[PDB]
Amino acid sequence: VNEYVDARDTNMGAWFEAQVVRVTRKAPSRPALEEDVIYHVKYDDYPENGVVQMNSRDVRARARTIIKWQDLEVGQVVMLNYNPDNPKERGFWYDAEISRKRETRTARELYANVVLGDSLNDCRIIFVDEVFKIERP
Amino acid sequence: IPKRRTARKQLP
Repeated sequence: VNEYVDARDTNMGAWFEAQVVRVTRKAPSRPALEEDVIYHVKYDDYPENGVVQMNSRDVRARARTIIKWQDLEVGQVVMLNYNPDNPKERGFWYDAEISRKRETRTARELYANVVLGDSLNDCRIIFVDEVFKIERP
Repeated sequence: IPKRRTARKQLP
């Protein structure tokens, strides 16, 4: 019945849970711009940052579907958790492309190219059971 | 959807 979205902070490149407050019309600032729509979003866990003005590219339906480990393939673009400054700890949700997958009786390792804005190639993903499917169209 | 587990953003 709702109406739930993810908002991408433009400087970290990560996606955060958010809600849409207003939709306004951005009149072109220059002739080489078209009249586009602005989405006014607020972050669910950061209401101190007030409202942010974003475009449709940085707002999308909220991630709901987890891709099981057995169903992860090399080359898929997914939303996973990663911490660039502490790769062994919990981090933020970035879009990434799975680059390497390995499984043994003991270990389950996954490497992906993490998009942050720049790109990070072959990041060792810790949370291989919390890989989300990106919702489209 | 159930809330995701995410770290907290830090200041400079």
